[PDB]
Amino acid sequence: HPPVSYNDTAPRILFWAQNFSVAYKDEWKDLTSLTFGVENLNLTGSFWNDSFAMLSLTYEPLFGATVTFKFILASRFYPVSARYWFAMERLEIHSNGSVAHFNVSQVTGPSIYSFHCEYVSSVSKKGNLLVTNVPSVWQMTLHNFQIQAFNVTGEQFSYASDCAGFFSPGIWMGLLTTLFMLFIFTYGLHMILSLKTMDRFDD
Amino acid sequence: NNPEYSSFFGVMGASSAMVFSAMGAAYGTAKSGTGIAAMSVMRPELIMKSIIPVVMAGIIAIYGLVVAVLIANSLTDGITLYRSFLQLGAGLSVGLSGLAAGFAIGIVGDAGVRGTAQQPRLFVGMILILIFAEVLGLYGLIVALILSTK
Amino acid sequence: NNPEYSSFFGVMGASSAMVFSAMGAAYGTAKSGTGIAAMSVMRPELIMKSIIPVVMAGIIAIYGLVVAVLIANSLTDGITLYRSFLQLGAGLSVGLSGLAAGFAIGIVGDAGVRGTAQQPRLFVGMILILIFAEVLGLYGLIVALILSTK
Amino acid sequence: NNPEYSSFFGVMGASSAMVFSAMGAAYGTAKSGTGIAAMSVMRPELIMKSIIPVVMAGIIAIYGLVVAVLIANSLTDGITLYRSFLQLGAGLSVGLSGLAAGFAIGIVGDAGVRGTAQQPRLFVGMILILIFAEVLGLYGLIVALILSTK
Amino acid sequence: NNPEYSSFFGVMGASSAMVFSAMGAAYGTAKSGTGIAAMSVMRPELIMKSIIPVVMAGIIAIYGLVVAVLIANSLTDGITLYRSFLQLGAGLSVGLSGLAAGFAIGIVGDAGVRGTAQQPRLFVGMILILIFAEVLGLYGLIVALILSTK
Amino acid sequence: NNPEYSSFFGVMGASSAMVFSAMGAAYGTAKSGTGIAAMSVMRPELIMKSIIPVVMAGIIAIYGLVVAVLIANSLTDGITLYRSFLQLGAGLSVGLSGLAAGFAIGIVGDAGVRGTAQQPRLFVGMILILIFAEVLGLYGLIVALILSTK
Amino acid sequence: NNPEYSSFFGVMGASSAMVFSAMGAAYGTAKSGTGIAAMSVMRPELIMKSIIPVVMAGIIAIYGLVVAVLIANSLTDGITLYRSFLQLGAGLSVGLSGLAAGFAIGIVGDAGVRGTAQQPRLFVGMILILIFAEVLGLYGLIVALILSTK
Amino acid sequence: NNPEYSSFFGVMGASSAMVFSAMGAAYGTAKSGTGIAAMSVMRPELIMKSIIPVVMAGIIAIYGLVVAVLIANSLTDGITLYRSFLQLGAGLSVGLSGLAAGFAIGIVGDAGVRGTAQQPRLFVGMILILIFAEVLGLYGLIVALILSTK
Amino acid sequence: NNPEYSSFFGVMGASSAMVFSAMGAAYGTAKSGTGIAAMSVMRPELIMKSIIPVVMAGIIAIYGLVVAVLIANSLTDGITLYRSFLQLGAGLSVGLSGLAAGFAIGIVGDAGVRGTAQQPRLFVGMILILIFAEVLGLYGLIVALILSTK
Amino acid sequence: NNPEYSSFFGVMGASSAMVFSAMGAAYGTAKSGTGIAAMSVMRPELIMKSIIPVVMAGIIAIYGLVVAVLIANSLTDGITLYRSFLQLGAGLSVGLSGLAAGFAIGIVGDAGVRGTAQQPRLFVGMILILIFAEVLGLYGLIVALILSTK
Amino acid sequence: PYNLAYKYNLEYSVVFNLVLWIMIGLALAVIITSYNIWNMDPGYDSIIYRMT
Amino acid sequence: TGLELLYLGIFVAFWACMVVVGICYTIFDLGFRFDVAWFLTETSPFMWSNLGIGLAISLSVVGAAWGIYITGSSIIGGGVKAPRIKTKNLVSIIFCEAVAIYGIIMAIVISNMAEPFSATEPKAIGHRNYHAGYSMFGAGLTVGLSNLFCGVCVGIVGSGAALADAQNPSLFVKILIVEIFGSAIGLFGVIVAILQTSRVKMG
Ligand SMILES: *[C@@H]1O[C@H](CO)[C@@H](O[C@@H]2O[C@H](CO)[C@@H](O[C@@H]3O[C@H](CO)[C@@H](O)[C@H](O)[C@H]3NC(C)=O)[C@H](O)[C@H]2NC(C)=O)[C@H](O)[C@H]1NC(C)=O
Ligand SMILES: *[C@@H]1O[C@H](CO)[C@@H](O[C@@H]2O[C@H](CO)[C@@H](O)[C@H](O)[C@H]2NC(C)=O)[C@H](O)[C@H]1NC(C)=O
Ligand SMILES: *[C@@H]1O[C@H](CO)[C@@H](O[C@@H]2O[C@H](CO)[C@@H](O)[C@H](O)[C@H]2NC(C)=O)[C@H](O)[C@H]1NC(C)=O
Ligand SMILES: *[C@@H]1O[C@H](CO)[C@@H](O[C@@H]2O[C@H](CO)[C@@H](O)[C@H](O)[C@H]2NC(C)=O)[C@H](O)[C@H]1NC(C)=O
Ligand SMILES: *[C@@H]1O[C@H](CO)[C@@H](O)[C@H](O)[C@H]1NC(C)=O
Ligand SMILES: *[C@@H]1O[C@H](CO)[C@@H](O)[C@H](O)[C@H]1NC(C)=O
Ligand SMILES: *[C@@H]1O[C@H](CO)[C@@H](O)[C@H](O)[C@H]1NC(C)=O
Repeated sequence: HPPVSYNDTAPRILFWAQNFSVAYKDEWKDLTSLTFGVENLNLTGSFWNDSFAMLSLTYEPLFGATVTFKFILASRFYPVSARYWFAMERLEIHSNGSVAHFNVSQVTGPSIYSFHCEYVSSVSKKGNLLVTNVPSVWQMTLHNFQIQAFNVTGEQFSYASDCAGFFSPGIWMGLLTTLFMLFIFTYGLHMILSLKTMDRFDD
Repeated sequence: NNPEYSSFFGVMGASSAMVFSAMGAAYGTAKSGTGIAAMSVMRPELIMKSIIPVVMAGIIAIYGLVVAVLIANSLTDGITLYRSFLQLGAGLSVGLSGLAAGFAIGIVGDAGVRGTAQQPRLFVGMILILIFAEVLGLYGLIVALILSTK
Repeated sequence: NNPEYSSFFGVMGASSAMVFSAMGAAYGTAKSGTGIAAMSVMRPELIMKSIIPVVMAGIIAIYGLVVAVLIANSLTDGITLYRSFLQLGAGLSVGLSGLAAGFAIGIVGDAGVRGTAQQPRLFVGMILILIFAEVLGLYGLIVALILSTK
Repeated sequence: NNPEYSSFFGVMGASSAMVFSAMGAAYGTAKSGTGIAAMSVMRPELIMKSIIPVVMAGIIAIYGLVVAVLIANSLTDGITLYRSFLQLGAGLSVGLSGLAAGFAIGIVGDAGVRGTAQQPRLFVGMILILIFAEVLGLYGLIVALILSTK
Repeated sequence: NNPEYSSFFGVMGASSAMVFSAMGAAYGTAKSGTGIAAMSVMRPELIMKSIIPVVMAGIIAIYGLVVAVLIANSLTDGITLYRSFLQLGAGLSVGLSGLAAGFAIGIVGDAGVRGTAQQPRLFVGMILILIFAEVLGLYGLIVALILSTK
Repeated sequence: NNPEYSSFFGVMGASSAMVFSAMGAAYGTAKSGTGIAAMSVMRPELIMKSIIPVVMAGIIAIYGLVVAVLIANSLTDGITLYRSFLQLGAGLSVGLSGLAAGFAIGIVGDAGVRGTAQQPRLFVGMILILIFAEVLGLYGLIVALILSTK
Repeated sequence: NNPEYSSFFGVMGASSAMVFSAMGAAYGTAKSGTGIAAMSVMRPELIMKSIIPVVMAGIIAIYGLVVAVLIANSLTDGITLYRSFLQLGAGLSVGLSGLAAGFAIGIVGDAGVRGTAQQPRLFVGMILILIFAEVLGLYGLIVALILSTK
Repeated sequence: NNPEYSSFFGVMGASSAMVFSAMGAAYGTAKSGTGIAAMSVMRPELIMKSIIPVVMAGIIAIYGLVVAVLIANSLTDGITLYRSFLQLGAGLSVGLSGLAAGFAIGIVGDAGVRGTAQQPRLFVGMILILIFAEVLGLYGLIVALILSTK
Repeated sequence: NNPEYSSFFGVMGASSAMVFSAMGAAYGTAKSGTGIAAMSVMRPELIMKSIIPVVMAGIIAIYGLVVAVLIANSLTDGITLYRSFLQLGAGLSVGLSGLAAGFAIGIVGDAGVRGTAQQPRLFVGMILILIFAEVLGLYGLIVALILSTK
Repeated sequence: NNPEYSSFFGVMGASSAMVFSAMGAAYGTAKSGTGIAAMSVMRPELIMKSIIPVVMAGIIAIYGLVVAVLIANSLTDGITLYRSFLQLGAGLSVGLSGLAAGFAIGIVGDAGVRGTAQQPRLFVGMILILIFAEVLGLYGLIVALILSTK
Repeated sequence: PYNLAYKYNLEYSVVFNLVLWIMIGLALAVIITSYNIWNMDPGYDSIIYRMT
Repeated sequence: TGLELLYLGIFVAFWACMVVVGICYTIFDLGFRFDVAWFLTETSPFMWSNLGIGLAISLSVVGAAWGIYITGSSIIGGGVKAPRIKTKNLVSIIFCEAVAIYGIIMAIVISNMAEPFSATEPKAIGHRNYHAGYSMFGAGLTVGLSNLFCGVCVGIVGSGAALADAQNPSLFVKILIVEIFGSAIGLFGVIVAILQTSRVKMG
């Protein structure tokens, strides 16, 4: 299962996904079979440049006509760490004299290391890649997404940074609140549990 | 829109309003009972005389109940984080003020019963200090109301 | 539409409302029995005048039972997060309130049993204190039945 | 379909339930044996009938075991979270309730056996007291049944 | 398909299943020994009738050994999370129930052995208490057995 | 192929296979020197009879040496991860079994040496139970064998 | 081709032995000193004959020195994580084994020094048990040697 | 190529060595000082002799200083992980060895000062013991003298 | 070209250089007080003769002051990680060395001040001890200097 | 522009700076008042002459306030990280120094009040000790000041 | 093959925190209860007090 | 030591694990996931703000309760044989409750500036909001702890004064000075809290 890779001399953009599907009017059709090994992909409009990578995949006539996908990504110096940080920001769909857009939310990391994700789509129960309303008619999913763009040294993937993390913001909030309540409870429990009763009665 | 975690915090606040405050009251009552024992054998006529601390513990419980009911009626599915944390703050503050007041009343009630067991004139004095305990609970409750608006 | 882990909080409540409540009873009937052990010798005929704290402990156990059963009866596979948080909060609050009430009833029972042993007229007054501890039990139940529907 | 980590909660529930029941029963038997030995130093004619409390402790252990089998019988390789989780809750509740009831039964038995060494009349009453402990463990049993069907 | 790091839980299950039984046996042996030292300091001719407690304590060891043998026998390389989780749960249950049995046996054996130093009639009664302790340990094995096949 | 990190766990087992074993034996001696210190002075005619506990506590060192050399020689840079967890399990489990045996032998040897000064007939009895104090340790060792080669 | 942190684990061992073994040695000598204070105060003829425990304590320190110098010389830049793990394990094993040996040597030295101060015949016996403790320390060393050349 | 945090470990070693040496020397000097203060009330004529112990403590501090300055003859910008890690290990080892020394010298001087107080003949033998503790610290220095230079 | 959070560590160094050192000074003075008044009750004329440990504690504080001033003066917005780590190390070392020196000085001062009230000839010897505990702090200063110039 | 989380460090620096100094002043005043109240019964006619330590304890609160006022004044919603770290460092340094000064002043005044009750001539000496505590706190202030204006 | 990632599953934080806190709760419960059981008083009252 | 062993064990284990994970992260070159920025930003300021609001009276009431009971036990114990001191020693409890009064007025002051927003990404929440939340949380913590320790101090000194006053009835006029010097810090905390929360402009 080979990945798709741009060939500006030594390869520069590498993208891979274990599964990939797109649907127009709520009609699922698998597209991984037609890519990731099909050398006839129209990988023409794609463009590379130091601190910029426009990846474009134009598809031959299906779903009605030829349809183009466009995944943008760029890195930038950050003074706060003295590093180079990258993100892929916009998904653009091009169709019959028409265009559709999508933000990107969490796909980011150091430019030295590749990025990985398990589910990236615009469908509930996974959660990602949504723009301000305009519901449109476009479903777009990749399973086992992985990418690298800016400092590849060959036909290989570097260390993979994963979007999972040992914690999430809501978890941290709940944990801190529960910790405060627990500290207060154990203080009260200590005070009540030290109570003792008398031994003998008067007279 | 809002996250799904949001409903958590607010509900937890209600639980505090019926845990911590209640626990304080419990301690108070227990301690007072011990005092009555030490006073029952020698000065038997003043058993009912010492009904005053135990009720003054139960009032703390009452306060908790009030706020709990309120935070059981302002809870709705579509709550923003702002409201959730307001309610959590109210619940925490009222529960802890109840707890501290409960500890104070318990100790003061032991000392009061023991003191009156040997000196009738001390009676009024103990009552005075007991008031300064109970009022502390009210202070907690105050901010609860201030946190049902802002 | 809703995550599966939503079940978590809910059934944890269906456990906790039972668990802690039982712990309270385990202090109400135990330490009171230790007191009745001393009572039995000097006046063995006052066992009916000292069977109160154990019945109180059983009552609080029944309270835990009924809240736990009612909350468990509202279980479903597609439960919303909101309902799950509601059930957890109710269960935890009733459980810890029951624990505190059990502690108080146990301590006061152990004191008052031997207090009545030495001094008969304490007996009636002793009942008074127990009732107030029992009130705390009621209050816990109330909150759960305010959190079951709303 | 279902995730790859479902059985964990069910198995840990069964383990927790049985282990907590075992701990409670061990404590209860220990205390009852201590009291039995301390009393029997003087009057052998009663020992044959003083054994009743430790028997009841064993009954609590029995509860745990039976419940365990249920959590072990509804396990398959592909459980959804919901079922195994209800099993976790049932196990935790039964184990903790059994532990508390065993603690109370043991301390009651030791104290009562100590008391009966010199007043033969208490024995009947002692039986009733222990009953009001055993039923608390049995309450846990009922909860298990519910969470063993839904 | 199957995670490569699944054998860890099974290994831990076996290790716990024998280690906690070993701890229980060591405790029981130590307690019975310190009891019988003082017992036999005075009364010499009963140095052999009082060996039942240590033998009964060794049953915890044999339970741990047999569960270790069986849990290791069914181990393999390609363990799905199902069987490994079951294995860990069963080992943990048997180990901790064995620990509880060890505690009970040790305490009861000490008290009873020191008691029987003076009154031979208690001796036969002692065994009855110990029998219940053994029965508790048996339950701790039984649950594990089913979890080693389900 | 397999991650080098797994070799970590293997080495860790080897460490255990010494350290804990040694600790067990050490505590044995750490009590024995006390006993014989306060035994020869009243009774110097049997100094050479209180050294059996020393060897009973020292054979644990031999057990640790055996399992340590086995684990050390089995280690290589091509070990599969499952095997490294296997070895870790064996090492930890024998280490804790040896620690428990050390605790038991230390206490029982203290009791025996203390009791021997007052009653010679006690001697043989202690030796009997001493065998049991060793046997539990050995039980752990056999598990290690079934856990290492397989 | 190799990580850069590979050396870290190694140097941890390079401290570990030379700390922990050394610590044990110090402890032993300390106790020996106070023993002398309790011995020569009355009977001073055993001053020169009671110096053995101090050198017996320092032997573990010289052992630690040997292992430390070996591990220091066995550390280069082109190391692989496997041998680094081996060195860390050997260091920890020697360190903790020496700590245990020092504890045992110190305790027995103090006790037997008092005992021989009082009573001469115990003297020979003392040395025997002390040697056993020292042997335990040596045993740890052997393990590390294997781990340093595997 | 070299990382940006290499110097941190080296600097922390350089600090920790001096800190732990200082703590050890402080303990030793303090204990010996209170010992000789308690001693001097009886025999002023021995005072100038009894100051020998604390002198030894000072020497240990000197060792620490030397190793610290050695680390400050190699620190520079582009240090690889190697040299910094070696500095860390050396500093930590010397520091904790110094702490062990200080503990030993403190206790030994404490006992031996009073020991020579009651009988001056002990004096010379006492310093003999102390010298052993001193060489312990020296050993630590030697280890650092191989690593910091490497 | 440098991160700004590199400055963090440096400022922390300053704090330690005045914080831990300061604590040591405080403790010393306190201990001296509990001697000094305790000595003046019988021999007031000696008061002015027993202030020396307090001035030495003053010098201990002054060391930390000067090193902190130098460290703070070195600070600047554009510091590389090198200088920041150096500052941190110097501050930590001097602060904790001063703490240890102050602790020793405090105990020594109390013991000596109490002692000298009975044997005047102690005086000179006491001062010797004090200097041997002052130089400790001095050594801290030395290493800090070597880190500041570099 | 600066990052978003700049002000957290400065805020917490100011908070700690006031809080720890208030802790120290509270401890000092509480202890001094304890001493005064204890002493007043014997020699009331010297009360005005002995309140000096409380007056000196107030200066710690003054130092805390002045640093807090400066540090809050310098704050702004958009400071750089260098400044905020200077803020945090200064706050920590002054707070810890104030705490140490409070400890010293409290204990010294406690001893000194009784000492002066015993003998008037102690007084002037006590004053000197007080100064050598007060200046310690003062030193901390100036260090923080250089950090705040940097 | 091409140095791919581990295919770590999302919701890792949830399951990890769940396992950790349940395990900590059970371990602390068993530790504290066993500590209570081990420390218990026989009596040192008649059977145990008397000697000779 | 009866049960504090558990607390010491938890404390030591927690800090040892913290050191271990810290060094493990550092030497593994994995410090880019230890993003303090993520923790400080993705946690909504409302949680900090309401934690501060609660604490500001939590600690004040705790200190007041401690003071009242510690003085009350002594006054009533001494009054059993000296009824003349029963009413004279009300001033200690007055000063003890003054800290609660100060705490609640501070809660009223802080409670203002609580305007809800609708931002969801840190760039939208903004520097002013983050500064306001952090500053008012810090002010709440400061006033709470200062009032707590002021309450404990005045309770102790009042206990000493009440115990001493039963003996010689001409001593009460020369021991209130320490009481006032105690109340000073309780006021100092309030004014520092105001100085901190002066410039909050949440919105
Ligand atoms: C996701 O994709 C969006 C569409 O490309 C990006 O652009 C944002 O679109 C919003 C909707 O048009 C803008 O909001 C409105 O802008 C108009 C401009 O004329 C203002 O009058 C309105 O007040 C304003 N309404 C608001 C803010 O509610 C956003 O301003 C615009 N943002 C930018 C930076 O151009 C989104 O930015 C992009 N990312 C995110 C995080 O939303
Ligand atoms: C990518 O995902 C799609 C959709 O789930 C998979 O296609 C499905 O395959 C299953 C199993 O045979 C069928 O029942 C569905 O009807 C298929 N759906 C569609 C839309 O084709 C597809 O197999 C996945 N690709 C791979 C290589 O596994
Ligand atoms: C690859 O895709 C690009 C982008 O759509 C195609 O370019 C278009 O080509 C058609 C046919 O000549 C023109 O009418 C359009 O104007 C072109 N579009 C743009 C944006 O330049 C290109 O032809 C495709 N290549 C193949 C081989 O199909
Ligand atoms: C968008 O352009 C596409 C490509 O031509 C059109 O898609 C199909 O067009 C055919 C022929 O007219 C119709 O029968 C289909 O119903 C269209 N949809 C699909 C899913 O195949 C589509 O009509 C264009 N949309 C416009 C002009 O609004
Ligand atoms: C890209 O170019 C490299 C170098 O010529 C070649 O090995 C590789 O197969 C090419 N990949 C694709 C997908 O065309
Ligand atoms: C290409 O990179 C250069 C150099 O940084 C930059 O100036 C230019 O804007 C980039 N191209 C585009 C289309 O942004
Ligand atoms: C990428 O690799 C190149 C070539 O070694 C190097 O110059 C650069 O610093 C690396 N990092 C980034 C972020 O480009």
